[PDB]
Amino acid sequence: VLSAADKSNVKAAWGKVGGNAGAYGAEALERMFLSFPTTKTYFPHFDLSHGSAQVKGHGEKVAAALTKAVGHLDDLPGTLSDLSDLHAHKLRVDPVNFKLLSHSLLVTLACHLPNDFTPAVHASLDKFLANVSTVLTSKYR
Amino acid sequence: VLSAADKSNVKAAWGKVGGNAGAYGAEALERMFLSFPTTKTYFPHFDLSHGSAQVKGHGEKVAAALTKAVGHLDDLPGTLSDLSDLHAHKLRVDPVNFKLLSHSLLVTLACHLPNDFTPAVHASLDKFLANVSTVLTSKYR
Amino acid sequence: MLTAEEKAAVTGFWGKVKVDEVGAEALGRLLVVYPWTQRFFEHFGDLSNADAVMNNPKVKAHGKKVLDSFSNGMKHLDDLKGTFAQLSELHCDKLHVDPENFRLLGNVLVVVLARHHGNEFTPVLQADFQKVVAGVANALAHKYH
Amino acid sequence: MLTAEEKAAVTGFWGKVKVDEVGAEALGRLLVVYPWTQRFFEHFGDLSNADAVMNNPKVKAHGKKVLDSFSNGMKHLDDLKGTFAQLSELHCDKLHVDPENFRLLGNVLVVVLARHHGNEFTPVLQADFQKVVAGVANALAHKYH
Ligand code: HEM
Ligand code: HEM
Ligand code: HEM
Ligand code: HEM
Repeated sequence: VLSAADKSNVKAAWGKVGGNAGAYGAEALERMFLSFPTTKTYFPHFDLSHGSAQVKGHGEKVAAALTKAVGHLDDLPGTLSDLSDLHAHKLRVDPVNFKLLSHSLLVTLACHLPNDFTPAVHASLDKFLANVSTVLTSKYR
Repeated sequence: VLSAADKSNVKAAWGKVGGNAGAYGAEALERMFLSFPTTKTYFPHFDLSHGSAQVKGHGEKVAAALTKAVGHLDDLPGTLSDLSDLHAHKLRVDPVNFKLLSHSLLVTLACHLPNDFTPAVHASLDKFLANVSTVLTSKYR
Repeated sequence: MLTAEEKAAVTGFWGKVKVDEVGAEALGRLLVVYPWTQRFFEHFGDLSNADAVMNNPKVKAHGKKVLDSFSNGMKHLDDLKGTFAQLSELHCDKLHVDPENFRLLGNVLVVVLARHHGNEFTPVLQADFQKVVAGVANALAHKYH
Repeated sequence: MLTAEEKAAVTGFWGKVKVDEVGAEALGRLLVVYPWTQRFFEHFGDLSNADAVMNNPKVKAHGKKVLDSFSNGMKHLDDLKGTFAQLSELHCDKLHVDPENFRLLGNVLVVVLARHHGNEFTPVLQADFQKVVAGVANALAHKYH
């Protein structure tokens, strides 16, 4: 479903994100927790105050799992298989919540890369993030 | 996707339908049209009332296609490729409508096979009709 | 808000629905067919497999309460926003369920109805009944959306 | 239906928003990222790729028109259903747009504001806009809730 054009744009734009992924990952979480209050019942063990160390720390982890995803686009189901388990079977995270992070994530990348966030790149990234979500919700047992 | 367990369950259910397949896809269609009026607009060239030759007709087409899928559970991408093209690219069906025809089908099945529509079978079908959906909406560029 | 012939066809139907068995199955089905909803009910016990859920007394017990309030939702149909107002509070402010699952349960309800009442549950009576579940769902997710 | 302090931040921000190009960008992006919505606008001519769509004068015109009514409801935050009731009927009864799409346009709208306004599109400020878009979306869904 990811065309050649999509593979490149994600690669290109994520490469653009560079050493800032961590910071963006925390920004996407923030705006998620802030825009959609439900998402918080999954982190009642976090300090969710603006600027939290824990959030920043979780920002990186999410950011890192996306870098890893961007690198191994050919095999996502097998790159993120562990994550599918944790999130779906162990944490029982509602799938709709995946739509939402994806969104804040796109709001965040839009924010920080206006010149590089073109309709066609937006398009490709959305497809990327919906795919990472599809994989994450696949193991519902 | 589907465990060997999901597959036997889908295989046997559709199996037990036998030659009322076109009968039930016709009904599935009908129930969808009445329950969710917005879906009628993809058939401006149909007569949408009961027993309509046209619906009966289209029901045998859908059901036949689902039969082919049940035949080929391990490769739907392949087996449905030509239908993904028509529904995504040519016909521009809103993906949400795939969730609705699926619901229609379950109701339909539930309603002719109350005996055989166990919660286990129920789950297995639902996971199956979702894969079908995912493939029918993948060629979306 | 409802052709008072629909309203009548719905009540007319409702009054022969074995509400507690319809209640137990719908809930059991939701937890089986959509497991992530199990997160809210793991205080109910062993939910490992299809039977374990369908036989779980606490489950059966609760779905009866769920179909009870759907039931008394039926006798106050043009008001609804308010019949449900404080259960919205509950789910959407204490328990924190994404509204999507009210629609999901409402659609399990429908499928259970058809399985129970076979060829009575005609395309018409269903369309009428979807408007209802859609209504119970929209009215529940009030404390937010 | 958004605590006073929330209408303040939103309306105050909204004056800085060049409605003409946010409109155009919003609507073009919807048709590119969500290719099936194209079916509704095929009367606008060539939408075969994102240059034809983004440059198509008629998408550009409709963008302003859409955000103009948006920017109008912004002055009636206490009565969204009121304002959009008419536009509900068009979209729902004449156009047959599925309600899930109103929410998709809100979300893309949000993204564009982000792109035009940088770190001024603060997390707190977005939260308020998320409430503004769901509100409009409901208003619009109205004429069948
Ligand atoms: C693109 C989507 C997502 C990705 C890539 C992702 C990634 C990750 C990673 C890498 C971990 C921890 C692995 C480790 O520490 O060893 C994790 C844990 C977790 N995730 Fe996600 N996540 C995503 C979406 C979500 C969503 C939507 C939620 C729920 C709102 C969520 C909730 C959690 C929770 C509650 C944890 C465990 C918290 C903890 O470690 O204490 N994730 N996720
Ligand atoms: C799993 C679900 C579905 C399956 C298996 C399926 C299968 C089919 C098949 C076999 C055809 C006949 C094509 C041909 O004869 O060349 C068809 C056509 C068509 N389908 Fe679907 N379909 C599904 C869902 C939907 C949905 C949800 C919609 C939207 C309401 C839809 C709308 C259409 C339309 C508008 C046509 C063209 C029929 C005509 O113009 O004569 N389909 N589909
Ligand atoms: C038609 C939609 C629904 C109705 C009418 C409904 C109704 C009710 C009722 C009557 C109660 C119990 C109040 C009492 O015991 O006095 C309840 C509690 C509860 N509901 Fe729902 N509910 C609905 C949907 C949902 C959904 C979809 C979920 C999540 C998947 C959910 C999760 C819960 C939970 C976790 C409780 C607490 C029960 C306990 O602590 O054991 N509800 N609901
Ligand atoms: C925030 C949500 C929306 C708002 C505020 C909105 C507003 C409007 C307005 C002001 C008009 C033109 C009526 C006039 O000429 O005065 C319109 C027309 C139209 N809208 Fe929307 N709309 C929304 C969502 C959508 C969506 C999601 C779609 C479909 C994907 C859609 C499709 C159309 C179409 C096809 C027309 C007719 C175009 C024409 O031929 O003039 N709208 N809408």
